[PDB]
Amino acid sequence: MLKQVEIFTDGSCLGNPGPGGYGAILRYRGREKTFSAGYTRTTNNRMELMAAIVALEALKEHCEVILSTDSQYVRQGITQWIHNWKARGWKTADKKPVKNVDLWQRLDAALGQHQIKWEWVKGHAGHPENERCAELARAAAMNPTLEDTGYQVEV
Ligand SMILES: [Mn+2]
Repeated sequence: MLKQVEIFTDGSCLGNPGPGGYGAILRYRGREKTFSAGYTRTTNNRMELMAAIVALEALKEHCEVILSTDSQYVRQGITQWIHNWKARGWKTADKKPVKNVDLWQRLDAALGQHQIKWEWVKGHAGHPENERCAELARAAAMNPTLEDTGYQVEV
């Protein structure tokens, strides 16, 4: 509905897989809600999905949200894969579970509850908020306190 909100999100990881973190800022009429956490072993992709997911789920009513992120991964999937998955039953052409299906589905459910406008940022053109989120993410990744139970260990 109405009620405007601005969300900034970033994800960080030290390896692949390695300790990682996310950072997100929920802003409404000047007020800011900050989010972040570190995980002992995760991926950059998953943190980037986790940042968007946490912020959105923090919303308790239909909102017009402008989602700002530097993630190429999140971008490709919102504009290139999400549609095919939905029509293919969250399965890859050759019928087979997509990577991070747990987070993509949960993020898609998150997006459904609001009218979203994506603001993709490239290189040095992101706002000051996109960098606070990066500091939060990198800080969390250096002091992880949680396990990413949904990550299928690939190594
Ligand atoms: Mn980043």
